Amino acid sequence: CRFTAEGVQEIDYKDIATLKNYITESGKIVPSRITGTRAKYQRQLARAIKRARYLSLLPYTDRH
Amino acid sequence: RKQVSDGVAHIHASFNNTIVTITDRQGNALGWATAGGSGFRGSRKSTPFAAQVAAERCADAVKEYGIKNLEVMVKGPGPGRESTIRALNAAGFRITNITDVTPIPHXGCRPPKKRRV
Amino acid sequence: MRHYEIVFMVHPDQSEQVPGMIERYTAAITGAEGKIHRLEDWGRRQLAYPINKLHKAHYVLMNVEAPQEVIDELETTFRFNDAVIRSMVMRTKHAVTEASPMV
Amino acid sequence: SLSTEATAKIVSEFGRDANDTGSTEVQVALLTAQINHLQGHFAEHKKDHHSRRGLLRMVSQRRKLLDYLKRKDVARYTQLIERLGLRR
Amino acid sequence: DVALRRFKRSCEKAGVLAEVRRREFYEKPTTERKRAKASAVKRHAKK
RNA sequence: GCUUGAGUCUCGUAGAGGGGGGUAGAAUUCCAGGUGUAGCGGUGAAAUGCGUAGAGAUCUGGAGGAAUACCGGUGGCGAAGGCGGCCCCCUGGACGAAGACUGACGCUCAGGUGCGAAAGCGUGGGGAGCAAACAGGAUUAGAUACCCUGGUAGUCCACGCCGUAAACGAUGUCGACUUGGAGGUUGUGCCGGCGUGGCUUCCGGAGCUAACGCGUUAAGUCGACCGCCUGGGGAGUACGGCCGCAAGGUUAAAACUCAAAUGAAUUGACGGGGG
Ligand SMILES: CN[C@@H]1[C@@H](O[C@H]2O[C@H](CO)[C@@H](N)[C@H](O)[C@H]2O)O[C@H]2C[C@@H](N)[C@@H](O[C@H]3[C@H](O)[C@@H](O)[C@H](N)C[C@@H]3N)O[C@@H]2[C@@H]1O
Ligand SMILES: [K+]
Ligand SMILES: [K+]
Ligand SMILES: [K+]
Ligand SMILES: [K+]
Ligand SMILES: [K+]
Ligand SMILES: [K+]
Ligand SMILES: [K+]
Ligand SMILES: [Mg+2]
Ligand SMILES: [Mg+2]
Ligand SMILES: [Mg+2]
Ligand SMILES: [Mg+2]
Ligand SMILES: [Mg+2]
Ligand SMILES: [Mg+2]
Ligand SMILES: [Mg+2]
Ligand SMILES: [Mg+2]
Ligand SMILES: [Mg+2]
Ligand SMILES: [Mg+2]
Ligand SMILES: [Mg+2]
Ligand SMILES: [Mg+2]
Ligand SMILES: [Mg+2]
Ligand SMILES: [Mg+2]
Ligand SMILES: [Mg+2]
Ligand SMILES: [Mg+2]
Repeated sequence: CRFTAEGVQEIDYKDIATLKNYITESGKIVPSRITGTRAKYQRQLARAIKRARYLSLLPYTDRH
Repeated sequence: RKQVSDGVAHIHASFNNTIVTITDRQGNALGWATAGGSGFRGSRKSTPFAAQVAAERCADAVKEYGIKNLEVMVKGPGPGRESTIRALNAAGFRITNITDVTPIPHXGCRPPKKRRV
Repeated sequence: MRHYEIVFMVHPDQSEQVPGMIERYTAAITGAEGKIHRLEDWGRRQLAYPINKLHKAHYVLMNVEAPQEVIDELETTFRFNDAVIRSMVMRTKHAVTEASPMV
Repeated sequence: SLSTEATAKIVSEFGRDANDTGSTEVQVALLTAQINHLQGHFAEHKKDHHSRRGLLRMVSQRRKLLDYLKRKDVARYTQLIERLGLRR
Repeated sequence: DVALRRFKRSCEKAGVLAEVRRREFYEKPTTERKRAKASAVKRHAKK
């Protein structure tokens, strides 16, 4: 888990370059079992991505 | 009648049938064929072969328009997903891009009840 | 007084009204004994998907400390301002003063 | 819940000190403060049953503390219920 | 054929046809939880 | 009196806990328009159905309801029922660290009271999708079914009612004690290790168990209090009472009848179970 390894407090919805690593080409949130993210950070990540999607900083889907 | 050069093949690959519609990139249809209208009913209609023949008959329908480039939009779970694209390449269209456009609800509506066969 | 992070997205046509919007909104905050801990005009960005046919919008980020009342009032301002296509108000635990990942 | 400042005010009024947070009088005053505060919440939110279960625990705890205080020291009980405006 | 094999693999990656098959019919929540528990116990028996 | 049970305070942590309000994107349906032309749809196969009055397909715009893909997990939270996009507002509980404080304030609980899935009921809304009833098409010896095409209540919202479920861990609550191993989740101390809490899984020892199994989350060893059982059927029925708008719920017999009914496990045989 990158986030534990950097002592990250909360994942930022604004940090798009980070968040892009945890979404697929389709825009789907990648499972923690693939990425090795800790459960606590996977939940923060999911929330951050959902916030970023609302603000149209990330796509919901590859075919908008 | 008029020329286009670059259109879009829409493959509606259902479990029961394959509809192939070639449009321009504005989505205006030029021609179409179906496995069901290609001499296949029942079991045979829902096969990759019947979908291939539909792809060929659709290519015949759009030959007047003189299309060379197709973007392929594949929609649905059916047998005619792959066979239709191979047949379009074999008809001498250049396949520029293959997108899956299968509609997925992000939840959406309650589906029909399970069949007790 | 609570800490809030406000992002609002302005219609790209009204990009020239954004300096005016910022000074109006920040005055409404500081008028009621609030504090602007951070303001960042990100400018016009490509939207990840279309909103009301717009493929771009002008983003502003504000981290504010304010009474709940004026933030409720600023939310009503966003709703009725036709230029503001989308907004998000979020509570933060503490004041955020540092540069965003955008800058 | 009760704010840090509201809590500390009640501890001052009802304790023998700022440290005297454990006193039955303080506990009853703190529970009374929040019971009274939550009446406004449940006026608006009549179907917040989950929160109301927490309110009814506050009510039950206060009753048990008052009954303790009554049997230990009736005069302290009498003073307390007067200050807080409780029936019993 | 490279680009078609690439499209095929991209669809398997995204799990499109698994998603369509799942959504063809309604699964009661009881049935969903029952199969989730079955998948958990199977994955554990793998270990 | 005491502080060890039980509470209070201080700082912090995780969480689909609850109530209210807002909003987003995907999709279905519908409406309108463009392109286009003979099919579509459906099945085991069909047919009903839809389509030249132009469907289906495809594109554009619009309307509306409902649900929130991925994340997602023997993951989390909640007394249980249950709770899942995002945002705000109001709000309940749990847990940890270190310390202070109260001083047995506790445990259990008949009656009582509250909460209580789904269906159902009342009034007023809403209605996309789904779908009891219903209709038609099949299938069949028949087919009041399974399958298909439709489709109303209902599912959704507000408020009120109902009070039941295999409401299950088929395991009442509280406390104490009794070898281990491997995980998950969530705190925390110290220096990637080493500890120490909460919650939660799998396996297993003693012990227990009819056996199956349970096994520090006990079905072990004990204590407190409550609930409940006393052969099968008749019957959770009748009658009466209470409750309910009703549907019904709840409390709850008897005659009569049988010599069984039952649990677990064993050997076969059998399966339109598997290999
Ligand atoms: C470890 N606790 C478990 C319990 O969990 C339940 O109670 C706990 C509280 O004590 C809860 N925390 C938990 O959420 C809840 O599920 O459920 C019981 C159910 C019971 N039929 C048996 O299962 C066995 C099966 O009967 C058997 O067929 C299977 N092979 C193995 C199972 N263990 O033993 C388990 C076991 O005792
Ligand atoms: K607006
Ligand atoms: K009692
Ligand atoms: K209906
Ligand atoms: K045995
Ligand atoms: K007890
Ligand atoms: K009891
Ligand atoms: K008898
Ligand atoms: Mg169907
Ligand atoms: Mg909370
Ligand atoms: Mg729990
Ligand atoms: Mg009772
Ligand atoms: Mg209901
Ligand atoms: Mg109704
Ligand atoms: Mg239907
Ligand atoms: Mg039907
Ligand atoms: Mg019962
Ligand atoms: Mg249940
Ligand atoms: Mg269960
Ligand atoms: Mg029971
Ligand atoms: Mg065991
Ligand atoms: Mg036993
Ligand atoms: Mg009865
Ligand atoms: Mg009766």
